[PDB]
Amino acid sequence: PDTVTQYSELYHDFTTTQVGMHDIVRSFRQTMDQYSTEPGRYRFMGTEAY
Amino acid sequence: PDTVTQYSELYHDFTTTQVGMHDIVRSFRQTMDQYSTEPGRYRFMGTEAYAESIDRTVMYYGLPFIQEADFPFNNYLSMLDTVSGNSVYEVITSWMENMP
Repeated sequence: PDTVTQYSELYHDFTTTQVGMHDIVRSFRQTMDQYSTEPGRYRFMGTEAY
Repeated sequence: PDTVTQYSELYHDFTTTQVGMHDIVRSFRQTMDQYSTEPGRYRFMGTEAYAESIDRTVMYYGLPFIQEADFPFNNYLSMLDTVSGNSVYEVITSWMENMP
């Protein structure tokens, strides 16, 4: 374990895509829904997960 | 590892509370919402999740904009084998402070 320093040497089960992460993104969508009630002024939300 | 046979000898990070489990419970709530549109005939949904921390039990209440169980069932007074003034205060206040 003293030589494990590259990011590709671990399985990242505890640092990416945890329980409750999708609910934070859904609360962002509800924040932007208050500015989307006007027709023609819908607010777009896209996520980048590579 | 040939002697690891009791369930309490492992941390169960890959077999309990995975990503997507709360969405299955939310789809059950949407199935019962088609039978709840009549007034006075609302359909109740409760979940039983025991041997659990208090911050994971209150996730079954849901979000202010997503519907889930009406309450998760609370068994923390059933787990008291000896009773006291401090231990009853600890059960009552932890539920009232942690639930939304």
